[PDB]
Amino acid sequence: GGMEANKNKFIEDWGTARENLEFNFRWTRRNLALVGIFGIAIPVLVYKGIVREFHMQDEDNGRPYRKFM
Amino acid sequence: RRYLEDEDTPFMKTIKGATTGLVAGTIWGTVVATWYDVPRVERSVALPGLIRTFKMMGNYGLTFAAIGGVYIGVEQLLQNYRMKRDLVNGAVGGFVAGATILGYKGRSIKTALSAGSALAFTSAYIDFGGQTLKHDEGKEYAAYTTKKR
Amino acid sequence: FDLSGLILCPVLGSIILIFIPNSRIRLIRLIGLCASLITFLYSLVLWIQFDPSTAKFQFVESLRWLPYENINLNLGIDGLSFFFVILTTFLIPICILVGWSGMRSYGKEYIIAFLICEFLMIAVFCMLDLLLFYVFFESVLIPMFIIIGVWGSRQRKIKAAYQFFLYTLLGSVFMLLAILLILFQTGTADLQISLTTEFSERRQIFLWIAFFAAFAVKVPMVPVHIWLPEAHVEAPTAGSVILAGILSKLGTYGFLRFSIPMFPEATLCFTPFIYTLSAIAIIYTSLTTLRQIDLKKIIAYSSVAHMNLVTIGMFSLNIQGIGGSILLMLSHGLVLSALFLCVGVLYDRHKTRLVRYYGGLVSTMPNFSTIFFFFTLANMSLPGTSSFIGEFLISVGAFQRNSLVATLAALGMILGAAYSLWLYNRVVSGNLKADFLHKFSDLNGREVFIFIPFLVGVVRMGVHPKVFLDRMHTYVSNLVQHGKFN
Amino acid sequence: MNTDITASTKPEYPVVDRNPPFTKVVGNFSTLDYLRFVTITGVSVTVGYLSGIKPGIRGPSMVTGGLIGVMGGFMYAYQNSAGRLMGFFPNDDEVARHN
Amino acid sequence: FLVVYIGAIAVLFLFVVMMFHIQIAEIHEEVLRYLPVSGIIGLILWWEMFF
Amino acid sequence: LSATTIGALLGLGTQMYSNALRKLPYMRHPWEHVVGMGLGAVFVNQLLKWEAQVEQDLDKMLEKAKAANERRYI
Amino acid sequence: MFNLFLAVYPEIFIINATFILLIHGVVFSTSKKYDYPPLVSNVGWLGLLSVLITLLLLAAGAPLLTIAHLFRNNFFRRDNFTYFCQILLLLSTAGTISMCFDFFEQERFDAFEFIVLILLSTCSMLFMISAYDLIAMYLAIELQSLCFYVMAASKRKSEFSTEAGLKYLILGAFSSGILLFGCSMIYGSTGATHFDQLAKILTGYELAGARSSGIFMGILFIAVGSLFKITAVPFHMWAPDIYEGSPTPVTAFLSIAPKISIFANILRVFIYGSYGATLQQIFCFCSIASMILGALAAMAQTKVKRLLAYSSIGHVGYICIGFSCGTIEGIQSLLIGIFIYALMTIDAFAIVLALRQTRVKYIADLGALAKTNPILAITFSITMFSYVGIPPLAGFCSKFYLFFAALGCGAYFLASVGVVTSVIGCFYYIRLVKRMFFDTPRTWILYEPMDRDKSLLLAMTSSFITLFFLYPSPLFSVTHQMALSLYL
Amino acid sequence: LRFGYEVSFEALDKGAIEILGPYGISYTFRRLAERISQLQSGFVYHYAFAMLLGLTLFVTFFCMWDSLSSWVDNRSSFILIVSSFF
Amino acid sequence: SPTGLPADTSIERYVTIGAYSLLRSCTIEPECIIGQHSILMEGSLVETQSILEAGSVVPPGRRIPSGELWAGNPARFVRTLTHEEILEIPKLAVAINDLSRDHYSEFLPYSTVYLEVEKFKKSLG
Amino acid sequence: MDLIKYFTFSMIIFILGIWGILLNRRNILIMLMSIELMLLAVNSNFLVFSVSLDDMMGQLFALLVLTVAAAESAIGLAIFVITFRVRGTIAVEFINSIQ
Amino acid sequence: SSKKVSDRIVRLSAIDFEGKKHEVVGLAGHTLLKALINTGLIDPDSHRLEEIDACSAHCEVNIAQEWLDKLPPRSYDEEYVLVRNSRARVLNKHSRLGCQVLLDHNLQGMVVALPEPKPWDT
Ligand SMILES: [Fe+3]
Repeated sequence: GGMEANKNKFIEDWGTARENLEFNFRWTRRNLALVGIFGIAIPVLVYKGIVREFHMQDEDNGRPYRKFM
Repeated sequence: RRYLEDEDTPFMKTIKGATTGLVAGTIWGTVVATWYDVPRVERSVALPGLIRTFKMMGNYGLTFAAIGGVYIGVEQLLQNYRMKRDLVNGAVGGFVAGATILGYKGRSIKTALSAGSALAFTSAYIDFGGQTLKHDEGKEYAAYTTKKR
Repeated sequence: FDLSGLILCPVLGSIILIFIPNSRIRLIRLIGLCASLITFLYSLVLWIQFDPSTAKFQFVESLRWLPYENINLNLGIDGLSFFFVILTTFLIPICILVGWSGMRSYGKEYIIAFLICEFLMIAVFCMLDLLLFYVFFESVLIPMFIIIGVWGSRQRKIKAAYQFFLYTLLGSVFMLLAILLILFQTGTADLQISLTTEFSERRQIFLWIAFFAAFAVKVPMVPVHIWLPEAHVEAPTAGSVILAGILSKLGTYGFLRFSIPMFPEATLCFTPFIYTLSAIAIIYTSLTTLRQIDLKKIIAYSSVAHMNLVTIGMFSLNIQGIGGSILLMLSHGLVLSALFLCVGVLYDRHKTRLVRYYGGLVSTMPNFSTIFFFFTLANMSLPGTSSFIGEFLISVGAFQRNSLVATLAALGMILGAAYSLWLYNRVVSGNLKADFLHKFSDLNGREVFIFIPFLVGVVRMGVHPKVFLDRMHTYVSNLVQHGKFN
Repeated sequence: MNTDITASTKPEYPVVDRNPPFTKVVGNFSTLDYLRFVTITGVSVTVGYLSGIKPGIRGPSMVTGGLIGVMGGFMYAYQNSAGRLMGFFPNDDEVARHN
Repeated sequence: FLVVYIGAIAVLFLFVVMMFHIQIAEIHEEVLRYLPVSGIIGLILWWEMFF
Repeated sequence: LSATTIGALLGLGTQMYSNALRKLPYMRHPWEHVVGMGLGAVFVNQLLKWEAQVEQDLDKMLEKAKAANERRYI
Repeated sequence: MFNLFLAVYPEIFIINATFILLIHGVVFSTSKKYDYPPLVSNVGWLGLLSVLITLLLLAAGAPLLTIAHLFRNNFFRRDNFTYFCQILLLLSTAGTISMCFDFFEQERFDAFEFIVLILLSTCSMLFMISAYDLIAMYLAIELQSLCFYVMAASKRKSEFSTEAGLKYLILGAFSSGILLFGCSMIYGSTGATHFDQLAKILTGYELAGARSSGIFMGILFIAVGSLFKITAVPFHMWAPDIYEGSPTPVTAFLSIAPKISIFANILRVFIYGSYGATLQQIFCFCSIASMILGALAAMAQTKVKRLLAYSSIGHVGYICIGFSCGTIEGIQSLLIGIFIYALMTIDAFAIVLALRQTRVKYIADLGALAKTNPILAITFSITMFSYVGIPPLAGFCSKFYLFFAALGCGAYFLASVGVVTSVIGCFYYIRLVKRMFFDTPRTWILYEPMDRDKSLLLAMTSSFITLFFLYPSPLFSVTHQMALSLYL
Repeated sequence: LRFGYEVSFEALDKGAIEILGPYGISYTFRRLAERISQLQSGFVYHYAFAMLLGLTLFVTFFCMWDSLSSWVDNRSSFILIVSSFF
Repeated sequence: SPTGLPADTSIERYVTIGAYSLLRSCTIEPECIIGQHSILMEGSLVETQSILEAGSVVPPGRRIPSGELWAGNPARFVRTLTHEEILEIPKLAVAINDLSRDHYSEFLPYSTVYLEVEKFKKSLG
Repeated sequence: MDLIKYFTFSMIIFILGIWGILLNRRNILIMLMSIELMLLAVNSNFLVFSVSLDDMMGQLFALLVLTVAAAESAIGLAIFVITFRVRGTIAVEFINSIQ
Repeated sequence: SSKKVSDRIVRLSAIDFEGKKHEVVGLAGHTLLKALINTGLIDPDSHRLEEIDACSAHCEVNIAQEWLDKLPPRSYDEEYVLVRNSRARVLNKHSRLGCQVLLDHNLQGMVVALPEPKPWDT
């Protein structure tokens, strides 16, 4: 039956603006800082911590530290 | 192998790179000037067309020579500083040439980052291999010489 | 009762539908559904005759594809691919049952495309040849792209199909380079010889890098997950069901089968890399699922997070970790299919996806509310559910291997209990918005029946996962024991 | 002018004669070669008739097809007979006749 | 060469050229601009002849 | 499946594909379908026989290449 | 018929049939007794019959083509490689003739001289494939070149046809001059024209050195001429313009038939005679350029004929990677790729001629084809995916075997560039498939049904393409045998 | 909650990843394809010029390759090509 | 036509036209529904996605706006069309298309009446 | 010395045809003329090489190249005539409809 | 509120290449290309799909500067098509594609010019 939602123009515009955020990127200072912190620095720190955990396991086992990329 | 071939002291390397970049830029500028048509009002006259061609030759030669010289110089200085040659030794030199020379031409940081990344990837891509089209040496490709075993 | 027969069952129905006029929509629907159900029963009969003791591939069948160059077609199963075969064969009839009401507009091409996709899936999962496995791996690209483009809701389906095709093509092409290099090195593409042959450490690293790129295109990782939410949003509900419970599982299957045992040293070298990628993807994708406005996007990002949990559970090279990875693969296929079915039901009733319009569906759709609550619980991995079984086994393996990555993965529990609850409350709990939506209808008989097998499967695999676990311990043990000889 | 009849590939069957004359090859035509000639000529004539209906020249089209088919069928029959007589083909019957 | 090139092909070219009645400024271009590229290509070909 | 019946099925499918390609009914001119099945059967049989012959020729040429490379050694 | 001419029965029959067809067509088209009938259809049917008959002659007389080995050695040498190449060429010519029949009646193109030139050019390509000397090579190349000049400029009042004819004229004459200079340099610095003599003189000594600089230049110029003949990017600029301007049957014939003949000629002049790493390096650079610029330019095209031309350029680049490896597997891959590309091009141009009834020009014209002509939409999408290299279809077989030959080649750079280009150039095929299936244009271009001549050929080609992955052993074995028989 | 949209989605998923992914790739490939298509100017003189450059480059880089390799480097040549392509 | 537009009768795709429709110089845009006893005089156009019920007559030069339902012996607007009702026009068009396909299968390419006329000729002589 | 002078002259004629093609941008008949000059240089090279090498292949192939050049000149002037009649002018900017 | 078509009728004028004055009648919302095709001074088969991708400047019309101010300015795609598909690669600054000229009562009475027709067959 006639079950279609009563579409609101402003709600639809909000949805389209949300799904079209790729046009609004401008490499501003905030965007650059966020990319450099949460896109590079945090993954690098996580990788270093994981490698450190593996190397600590190697030291406790007495083996020779493993080789990672 | 390539290092063992010739001595090629770094200053001479840089001079040779700058000279060949200048030659290639001159050739490319001549090609571009002859490819692009003259305006309608300039069809009757020939001296303005020749002057425009010469200016394009000079511009392209100068920019290509600058790119080559900067790239080779940065690579040589990095090699001297690190006392060794690696993939990143010439990869950084390509980025500097694009960021400084091509970046100044575009008058924008984004072009410098874009052009520098493209040159750095190209320099590293060729240096990733042995700068050889074919990387297989065990294949014979031709049976000419007999062998005992 | 053979794998060749299993592969050929969709082909006969597909041909029959191709040679039937489009005006006989009732006959087309009935024949397609009958073929799908017959194939499902045939796969079940294959199940009641599976030996979980041996490590060799069970129903090996050889066909002469190329007499030279050793690229003969080998069809076989060992225990890991088997549940995926069953999952695809079960999920295909659900896709036909979904479009039952308006199938005349869809046409027979819809059922034909889904049957061809089923044929391709069974061919992929039943394969002991690397080159032919890649052939069907990239064959699955045609039907899904056509489905997304043709039966998409809006004009963004074109961009979604383009992104899907280009990403998968790039990955498959690099995999093809690696596979051809392996073929030239070994003299054959046979899986047994490829497993029993050595590779140089540099060669192992390069081949593993190519395979990882190819499979990480399929299983969404941090840089290459952005094509998946758009694909689910723009694909129809059945296409989303397939892409969520079938193709990503294909990718992780290919990765687990051809990367971990073939290149042990490379996997050990790159293990922290995938751990950090998976932890970052889980955290970031759960957090970006929290702030979403589209239902399809929410479940697609949940798919990304759970697939990254799967790939964080494989390199925990132990029985618990790998078994949990496989179990959560099956469970997430079922749960993603069910959640996308719920969202498709909502879209079919009310042609919108934004949760702003929805709210207070308890008063009008109580059966749908109960089903949605159960499947949000399954996505949340409540204890007593297959997703919980898989997630806890994965976390056990991750804690036995690397405590830091285990804790990072376990941080996903809090985030997955956040967006699931908050979405469920938005859509189902609250008061009706009569200005937006004022006509409602609860789940009908067809949809209720469609949801029945999902509930039964989830409950059976959660309460008593012994059958599924015991059907794969031998293969898991042999896979972990492949590299070593001690 | 010097002419050499030697072929690169050796015949796989006994050779009745390396360079049989044209009249001998024509006289070697068995019933199968005549069937070849007849079938080719008939195919050509039928094709010519069926294609010349639209232009309106049925007689001329059949005549042209007949010349083309006669040439092609005679060439094919001569080819088969010569290949048999030089041992390139399974010439059991004329090998027996020679023996 | 006389009979064919001088006779046949050259009377053909002459007939077609005169019958066209091509006017100036319809086929007209300054040659100074192409002098550098012509010189470079000719010098490359001459160097190859040298080698 | 036999080669003859595989070829018959292929020819029937090709004929019905051609019929459907011009918006004609699938089974228009059934005698053309019979001719198509016959042509497909003979095509598959001849293809298999010619494949066997060319495989024998390829084996012969591989043996020739092996002998030629064997003649390298002193 | 004296027994030496057993070696030339196919060519002699095709020449005599061409003469008979020309005489019949002229005498019954200049006839006032009738209404000056359009004899294009009758002459085309008779030419297709003649092509079939000479194909039968060449196929049945497999060992008889070798008769008078030393007598014909000056002009041409026939073996299994040339036998299979000529069989494929005759099949392609027959398909092109059959699929262009409906163009004649509907478009009123009623010049039987088109069919006469088809037959004469086919004989020229036969002579080229058999050719074993620097003179017969040039004669056959020039014969097909003049035939193709007349073919491209066939539509006299058409501005596009005249411009395409003039361009193809000038550029082909330039390439002929370059190839002639190369032949002259080789003759002057070698003393030899026969391929056997060139092989004997050249083997054992590399072409890159102080000695044999003239030989190197001659070989390079001949390679330049051959590369122009196959539309490599350094010399490709004619292919799109003439392919668009010339009538669609003419451009289909140009895209299908000359490729195999020129590539067999290249194999017999370069792989056998002047085999040396510098030629493979030249063709490696040409293949890189061909793939890269074909993909880049076809991404920006919006016309079906131009897109087909650039796809042909890219697939020639892939055939060039197969050549530039220059091994047994490399040559086998080259032959596999040529066969698959010829089949796919026949398929695509048959579909294009089917859509020519309503004068399809742009990619958008075939929009909403999934509704008006469903099975045609699926067929053309299958062809586009085959061009892409999707596994289940025939194009992927040639694709991965080319890449395998490149991996055993040692040319990792070449293989990586090829695969990146394969990913890049998928976009315009996908755009075509989108236009048929995904778009919902405001207005639709309804397409008239096909003719049976195109329909049967299209059905057979589509069945071969779709079901080739079930049985590629015959083609693989044949190409391997041809590559092995190139030398011994 | 802010990280879910301000960083993870807008700054990474719809930001750097997409700008350096499908969006920027699409724009760059569109402009590169347009520039390549500009080469086919429809001029017989342009086509003959392209043929002449092809022949001259082949001659210079193969026949004169001894002195050319003694002077220039492959890395430098390809870097100049890329810089010309911008 | 009275509207100076081209007067050829054009009926675009997905247009259902009832039993006793009297159409003259109409310009029916695609996806239209027209009931029986409907008359469309010269110069009339029914725009895309529109419905005219049974018995409606449009005067020459009168247009039926897109997305609307019209009725009455003089054409008059009744109510706007919801999207769900609009989407059903192609479904109706393809439904009568399927019924037409069902009707189509009963006719062989060539009639057998020539046998009857030959029998009549033989009976006469 | 004579061979050196003849080869130098032929190479200079080849380069001069190249220069004609290069300089004649808006002129097309002179481009065809430069192509014909290239053909003449090729013929002269073949003849002088035959004379120097005491081999008759150069003369044979020079005669064949003459025949081919004459035929291609006939065809080319046909194309020129039909083009000029179609567009009414020989200017290059009227022959740029395909791009 | 009779909802006739005379309100949607937009009447404009066109001078074709040889200078003959023509009267062109087209509906509002229907493009100038469609109006000219209906009038008969543009080949209907030359331009069928009213799309920028399918337009090869066969719908090009020169419009007066005092009329260019009444319709939206040329898009980048339109300018690119005009530049590429021209005798000389220049912009005429008075010509616009007939596909993108949406007729309306604001443009009613506009005078356009049809240049020399171009061939389109293959
Ligand atoms: Fe337009």
